[PDB]
Amino acid sequence: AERISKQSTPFVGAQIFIEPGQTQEQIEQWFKLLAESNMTTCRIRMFGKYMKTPSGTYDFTLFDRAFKLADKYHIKVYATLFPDTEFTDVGGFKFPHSREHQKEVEDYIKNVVSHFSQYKNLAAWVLINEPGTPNLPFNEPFTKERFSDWKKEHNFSEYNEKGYPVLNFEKENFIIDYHNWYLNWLANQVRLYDKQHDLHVNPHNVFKLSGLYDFPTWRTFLNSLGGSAHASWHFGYFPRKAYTVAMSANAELIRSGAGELPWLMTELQGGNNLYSGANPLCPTAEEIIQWLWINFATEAKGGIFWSFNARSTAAEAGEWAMINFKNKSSDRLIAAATIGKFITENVKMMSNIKTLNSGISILYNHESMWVEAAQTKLNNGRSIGAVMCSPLSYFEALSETGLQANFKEIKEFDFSLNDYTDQVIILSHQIALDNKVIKQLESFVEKGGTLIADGLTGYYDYQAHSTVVSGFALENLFGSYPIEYKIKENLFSLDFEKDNYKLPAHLWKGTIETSKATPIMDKEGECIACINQYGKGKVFWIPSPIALGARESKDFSELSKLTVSLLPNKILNDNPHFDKHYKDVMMKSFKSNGTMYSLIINKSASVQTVDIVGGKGKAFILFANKNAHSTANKLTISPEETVIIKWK
Amino acid sequence: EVLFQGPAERISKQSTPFVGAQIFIEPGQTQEQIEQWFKLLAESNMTTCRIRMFGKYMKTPSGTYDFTLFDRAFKLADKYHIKVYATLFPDTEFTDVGGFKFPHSREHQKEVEDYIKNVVSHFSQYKNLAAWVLINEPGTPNLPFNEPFTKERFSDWKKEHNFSEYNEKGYPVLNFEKENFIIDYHNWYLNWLANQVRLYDKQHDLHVNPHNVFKLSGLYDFPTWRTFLNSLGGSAHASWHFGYFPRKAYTVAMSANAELIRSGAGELPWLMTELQGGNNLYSGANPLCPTAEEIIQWLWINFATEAKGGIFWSFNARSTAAEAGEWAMINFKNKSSDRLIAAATIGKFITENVKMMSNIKTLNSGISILYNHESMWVEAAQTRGKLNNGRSIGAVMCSPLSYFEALSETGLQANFKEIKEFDFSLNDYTDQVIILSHQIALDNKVIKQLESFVEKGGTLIADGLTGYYDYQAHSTVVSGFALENLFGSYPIEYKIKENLFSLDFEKDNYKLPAHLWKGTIETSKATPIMDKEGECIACINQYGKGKVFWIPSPIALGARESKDFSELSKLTVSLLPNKILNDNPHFDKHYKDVMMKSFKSNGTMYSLIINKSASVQTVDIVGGKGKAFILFANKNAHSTANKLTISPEETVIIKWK
Amino acid sequence: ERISKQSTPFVGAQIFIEPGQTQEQIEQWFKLLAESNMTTCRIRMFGKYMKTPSGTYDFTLFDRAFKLADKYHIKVYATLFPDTEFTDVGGFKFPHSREHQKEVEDYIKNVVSHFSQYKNLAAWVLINEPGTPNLPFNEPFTKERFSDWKKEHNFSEYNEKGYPVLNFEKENFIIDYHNWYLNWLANQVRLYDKQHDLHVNPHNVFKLSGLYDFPTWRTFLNSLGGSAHASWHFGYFPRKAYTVAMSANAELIRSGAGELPWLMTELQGGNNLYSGANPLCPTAEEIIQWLWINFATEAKGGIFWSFNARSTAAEAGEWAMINFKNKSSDRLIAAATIGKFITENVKMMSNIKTLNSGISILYNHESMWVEAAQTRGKLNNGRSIGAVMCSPLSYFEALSETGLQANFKEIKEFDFSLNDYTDQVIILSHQIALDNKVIKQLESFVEKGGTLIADGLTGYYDYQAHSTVVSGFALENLFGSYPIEYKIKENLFSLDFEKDNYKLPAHLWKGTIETSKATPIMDKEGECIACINQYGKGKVFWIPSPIALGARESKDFSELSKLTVSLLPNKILNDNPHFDKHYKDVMMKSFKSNGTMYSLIINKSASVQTVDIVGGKGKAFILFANKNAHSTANKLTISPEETVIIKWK
Ligand SMILES: *[C@H]1O[C@H](CO)[C@@H](O)[C@H](O)[C@@H]1F
Ligand SMILES: *[C@H]1O[C@H](CO)[C@@H](O)[C@H](O)[C@@H]1F
Ligand SMILES: *[C@H]1O[C@H](CO)[C@@H](O)[C@H](O)[C@@H]1F
Ligand SMILES: [Cl-]
Ligand SMILES: [Cl-]
Ligand SMILES: [Cl-]
Repeated sequence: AERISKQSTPFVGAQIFIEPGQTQEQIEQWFKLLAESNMTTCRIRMFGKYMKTPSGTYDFTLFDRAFKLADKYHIKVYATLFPDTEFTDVGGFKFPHSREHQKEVEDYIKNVVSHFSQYKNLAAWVLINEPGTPNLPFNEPFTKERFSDWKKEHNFSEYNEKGYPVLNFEKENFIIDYHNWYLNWLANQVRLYDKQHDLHVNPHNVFKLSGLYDFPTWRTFLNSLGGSAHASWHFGYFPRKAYTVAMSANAELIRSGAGELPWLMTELQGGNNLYSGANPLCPTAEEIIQWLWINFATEAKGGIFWSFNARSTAAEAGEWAMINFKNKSSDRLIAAATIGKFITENVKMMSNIKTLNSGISILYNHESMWVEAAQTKLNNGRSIGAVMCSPLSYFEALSETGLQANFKEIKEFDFSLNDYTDQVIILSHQIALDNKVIKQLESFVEKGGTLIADGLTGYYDYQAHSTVVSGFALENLFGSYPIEYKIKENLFSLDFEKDNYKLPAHLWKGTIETSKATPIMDKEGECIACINQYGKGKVFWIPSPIALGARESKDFSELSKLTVSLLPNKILNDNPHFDKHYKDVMMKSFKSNGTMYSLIINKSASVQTVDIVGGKGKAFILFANKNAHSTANKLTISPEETVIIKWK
Repeated sequence: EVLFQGPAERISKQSTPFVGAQIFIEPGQTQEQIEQWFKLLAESNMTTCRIRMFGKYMKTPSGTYDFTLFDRAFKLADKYHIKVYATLFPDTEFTDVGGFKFPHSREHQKEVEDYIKNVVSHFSQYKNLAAWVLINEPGTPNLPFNEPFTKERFSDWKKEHNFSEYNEKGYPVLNFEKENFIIDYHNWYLNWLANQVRLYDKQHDLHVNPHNVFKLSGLYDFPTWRTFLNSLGGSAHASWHFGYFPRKAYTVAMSANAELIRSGAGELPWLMTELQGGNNLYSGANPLCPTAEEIIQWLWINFATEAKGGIFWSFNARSTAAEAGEWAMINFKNKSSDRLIAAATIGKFITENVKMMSNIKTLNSGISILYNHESMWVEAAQTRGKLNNGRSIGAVMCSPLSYFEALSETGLQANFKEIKEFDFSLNDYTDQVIILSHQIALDNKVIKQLESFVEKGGTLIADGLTGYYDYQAHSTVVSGFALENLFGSYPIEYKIKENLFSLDFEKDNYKLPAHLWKGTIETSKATPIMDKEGECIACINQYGKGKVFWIPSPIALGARESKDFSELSKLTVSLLPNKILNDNPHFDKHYKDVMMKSFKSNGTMYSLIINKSASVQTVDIVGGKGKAFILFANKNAHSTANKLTISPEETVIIKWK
Repeated sequence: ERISKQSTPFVGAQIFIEPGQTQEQIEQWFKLLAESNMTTCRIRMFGKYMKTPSGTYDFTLFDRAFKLADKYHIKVYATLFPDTEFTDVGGFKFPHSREHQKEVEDYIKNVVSHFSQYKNLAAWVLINEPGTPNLPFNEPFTKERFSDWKKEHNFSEYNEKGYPVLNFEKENFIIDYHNWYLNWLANQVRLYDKQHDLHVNPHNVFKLSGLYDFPTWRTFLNSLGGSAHASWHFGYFPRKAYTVAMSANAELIRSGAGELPWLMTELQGGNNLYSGANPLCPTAEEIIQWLWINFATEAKGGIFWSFNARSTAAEAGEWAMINFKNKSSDRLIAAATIGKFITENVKMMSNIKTLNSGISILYNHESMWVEAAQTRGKLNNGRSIGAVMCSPLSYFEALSETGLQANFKEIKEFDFSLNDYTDQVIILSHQIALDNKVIKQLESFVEKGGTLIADGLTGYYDYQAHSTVVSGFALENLFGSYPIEYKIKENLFSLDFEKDNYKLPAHLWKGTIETSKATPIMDKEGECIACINQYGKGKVFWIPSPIALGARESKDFSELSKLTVSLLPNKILNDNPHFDKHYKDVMMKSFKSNGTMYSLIINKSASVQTVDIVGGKGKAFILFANKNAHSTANKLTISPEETVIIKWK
């Protein structure tokens, strides 16, 4: 069996939804049209409920029929392990209920994997669909016992080294280790019966659930990392006109989690919300093309849509499907097919995509989210999600300048190199940093790194103890000390001395006293920011939330201008970007075998002319779904259009 | 039925209608206050009261019953020739405003048995007793599945009912065990109360007042209730039950609430047991003090819809805690508010026109707006309990209510019926119309009935997600569309849009407001209708002698969300059989915030007209026969030919000569 | 020294002591506190930070703080605060169990025996922020105490006349349980220390006043405290009226205190980051406003929470008057100007007495209890919890914008036993519950010359939620009239009087009446909406529409001000300094010290205002002004956010 690699040819595919009641004729209609739509791959939920007989023995007939029809039309299968559960459980249970239930799951895996491993068209086991839940069942006897056990193996003091009170976040650290444990245990159960096939898993709702996910530990037992990125469930932090930015960030976040492993998007929205979804929609054809290009330009090795055909009963009946109710192509499948086709006509290019790293990394950490949950309310600086919305705003501001940026958990960043010249780290409202990471940040800047920090970055440590109160742990690196935070309106202006910038800011104004660092003053004569030279590199610190400020004002233009002014000149010379900020336009570049490309998407209401500067060579338009044209390096791109430029 | 009836009134479809009010009896009241109430009730041309027979105010420490407090009230009613609707109301907490809806326990069921034995044995002996109300406001949004009696009755119910997790074809299903149990449990307890009363009194009418009917209709099997009731009641409180409407459309609300009870009643007569008589202070969801104009509107709408009475809550007020000095028609000196003076003008009109008011029959246009329990049950499962709109609880009722409103503003009667209350057994349905507006659940059995109805000449109008699911929440739209035969077409996609969008038709530049979802179809036998974008959005199928119009976008919820039913009125009129518009009086065109409904009495035709607009309106009435003569008008309306000039808030009855 | 109504007032602040802090940091705090003209601190005596594994007490951490306070001549309010979870910010309000009650006995014995020995100890705070909306009826100690309470109290389900009743067992138990536990704490302290003042700080008083029997508390306290935090307690007001809020909060505690002196134990000293319901950072201008409003209302001190901040979790680096380098914020520099003014005017500031206009705005527990039962717990407005307090607070605001003092009292804190009430005024604004006993006291008050103003649903119910309006109006005698109807209307409507003199905003309900002895007042629509009754030497004005809630909802108190002034005895307007007319967002309140009269004026508007002060005697001289106010004759020109003290010569 073919193992996936960073050189595999990317695929477009879709969920094939198998339940009892379906006829051989309907199932074949689906696989035939899937193959005709230039799709290579399906995913199939291996429902234990539809394989278990009254007596307890397994009947594989319903799924044999589907696997055999996939094989006939040369379609390879991602098979999701999905034990018996309530019919009304849409997404599946995330952990065993009990020791008795764990044994039902052991028996389920033995039966399913032993049988279905024999099909030559099996491409992967999905160990579990959508691992992680906001609310873990601490009520249930299995989780209660595993948390009790976990606490006895971990010693915690109620005070720190200096004698101050601390929080230890026993619950949050247990939850990380419990996810690590059960996914590793599922991988091991599969490996008892099949060592030949790729192990995959699709983390979801990542801008809220990232605090459950230790992606570096997962790399030890996975072959590839998946994701669900549903416009209707996961992008609540954005308007629809910025789902481009949402999909870009979601992709960057999984890519970072994947590390040395290849990644793909296991779940994209293929169809209409009727009664389902939190932010319901029907993706436009234009949106299908945007989502596929953003994923592939971000190194994705596939895009699987949920779903090809629809469920028939209760939750989500006749929703999410790419085919209409006569089993023919919606404009969404016609659009997905144009991308399948582009791939088979440009195999060498699409098989070898590497993101063009600007060298900008936007870092988030679990501990900032844990501390925020303890200090806060659901809306905003004083609510759950500011610690993610803040980095997402820098991310958006850089997208509207046409620059790539990574989006990583801080443990996924490599702090071991000897040189970080022309590398940039943005810590936007990462309210919790400990001594160990401050040393890594000290090392990074010393060796040439640029560090940009805003909002309440470093206010607390990993124990929710504030060094701002006891003795500021970042005084050395920042070359300055915080004085006050004063709360203001939801939205206020930081007006810099000599009219250099008027910056939107959210909720709190910070004042500092500089020691080694160069002060920056506002028109009111207060010190609001500084630049510290620290070894070969530099630090820009502005302890007002200017990122949440741009988000709340719905204008990222001033955050874009400031951030560009702080970037090493090498980033702007070597990477294609926009001559200035463009509201609701995105660009992201990539390489394949030494050739550079640029993805451009216009999400504005009007035709835009973007001046692309930096990079090398003449823009040739390789892909454009609404007849964009270029004069020199000025691209004229229509609303909702996706453009790939090949630089010659 | 006549030896068993003896001297007691059997109410009938020929009974003389009454106006009446709740007389609120609690300890502390004096003989002088109680008499003041009954005296003024009689002087206000009211013939009837209702009295909550509080077990709490009759039970003694020892357990024996003391009837003194209620004897005093019944005797004073009899003195002023006032007949009593007596509500069975066992002992409960003082703070329990509406009363418990089911027994708590087997022990509690026996307290209720003993309560009924004592109260009915005693009070059946008064000659002025007109009716037993078996229970006040049967049904609750939230049933007590916690309590041991309900838990045991649901357990028992499930053991007597076998359900498969799959249908005939092999597909997964929901069975709605909870919802079907709740129907059968209401049927059971009301029937059991009726049987307890019948052990001791076979002479008097059994009555019950279902409430909040636009939300609670999925608890109510009215056809089964007919087996043990003599009349069907209702509560229709402007402050509790009309949340789906603004105040200026409480006319439409009261009209639909009346049509809904009338349909439930079938061969039984009905009356409105509970109307709002007075002011909300701290109580009510949408608080108000009814205007005099509103009291007259509500009474005429009910009588014109075959009601045999209107009982106001309340004549006098409660004195302590919940609703103290609220709801009363008398002021705090025990004299007439403008609300009682208004109610009295209607009592008087009745006693001066007895033959006419005793024989009212609604003039059926032949238009029937049908709802079903199962559409409400499936909606509750799909929306998972959101509360605002297509994607929330109540779209399945608001959609039919929009058609109903649009027909009211055209001056046409329409029935409002649960699908099981419609008669599908006739051989001819020429010039009959069925509207299925967003009835999202239809099974095979009912599709056959609809096929039969259209075949034999019926017109079927369907919009929104009608027929998307079956009674098991399985969607035939996905597996094989069960309505393909009747509609002569198949659905293609639903695409969600804004809260409010426009359906722009290919021809005549013509525009429908629509809510939430755009539906597209492929026609086989039916004639397609296309939009400007070249997609098929509606069709007309000729099926036997009758026709089907299908438009799977919600155009009814579309009119409701846009607060304009003018285009829904014009479209619906254009689909109607010509016979309906020739034989029934209606408006020459749509009139915003005006309502008309016609009725007959012994071969003479009448029309009720109410202006809820801000300005004097001149309505041209066409259809029917003869000269409009103004029989009733509370603000000096005049008519030149068939053009009525009617003032804001005015109620007019026209007699056709 | 024991506190008295002649004690010199102090400015002070919480000193927050927890493990981890160094001797050098603690000293920096006390040194700067002394340099900021502050004489006093409060210290939470955390049981958690004194208990050893073995169970014995180690006093080291607090010895260090007490000794450093003594070095800088700073006296200590010591809050009893037994062992509790680190995450419990405000502390438990009652013992969890009989076993827990014994841990608290042992805690008090150890802490009081030890710390009573320091010469700089000024007071024991028996418990921080007594009172909780929701009591732990779950927990075995409270369950047993409520069971016991019910067995000692017999209630009938009916009244004397035979009518059903509510008895409010829960609400009356809660009063008696607060009385009991605070008295029990006072007695435990007195086993070991009879030499030091006992203090307690009630909080969120506009919501929690129904938990507080202040007259009973006087029996065992030496002084009454209060928390009045802008970020937690002033939800019924916008920020531009926190002046009015602090004024009413002060009047409410002063009234509770009676013959006892009072002080504000907890004021907001600093910034909300993640904490607070209505978050802010007090301006320097706001610090000065709050201190002057409290002292002008007889406060003997203002203690800010906090001098220095907590370091971990809840409120870490929040609330502090010092910045993160341990130097003065503009808030501490402002507080210091007031400490300094005191030490330079000791005779004046030591003897402040409020100048009683004679206007008393009365609220009662029972109106709040009945409202909670009738609204069934809606939270927005006449049909929601808080109307019974918002209504009196609106009269209070309207009188503030006229420059008149008013008392704000629970009805049991008003003295009904005098023989003369000439030129005294009582306002009952939407006090929906009055019993026969209090109606007799009101009858007596008016007979003997009192003016009674009543609006909204005053007297609609009795203390058992029985409505005499329905059964036989208990206020017919005093009002000389009977209610006819209440009709619900819009949120906001206009009562337009027959005479073209008053158009009054009104909320929710229109009341109509029939007059017998009283003189009717008609509206343009011909309905009787109000009356004046002459009753003995005094008068009653009744208008049963809510005109106070009406002003609040319309954000205009100008018409309520003009009407109320027109009803006042001439003597109040001649003897008390007030404004020539209503001024939106300006407040004045006068006070005396040893026969000299003063006036506090605060401008909360966006612009310079010129207020004509009339009434009183003599020449306005500016004694205090933080933004160069001037007066020409009796016309004060006062800048936005400015606080002015006038000395009348
Ligand atoms: C991902 O999301 C889709 C859309 O709700 C689900 O149907 C699948 O179960 C999976 F959970
Ligand atoms: C109908 O509604 C009235 C008015 O609220 C209630 O008071 C009665 O109990 C009856 F339920
Ligand atoms: C008064 O207020 C402060 C601020 O929230 C609290 O920290 C203290 O515990 C006291 F409750
Ligand atoms: Cl799956
Ligand atoms: Cl009743
Ligand atoms: Cl304290």
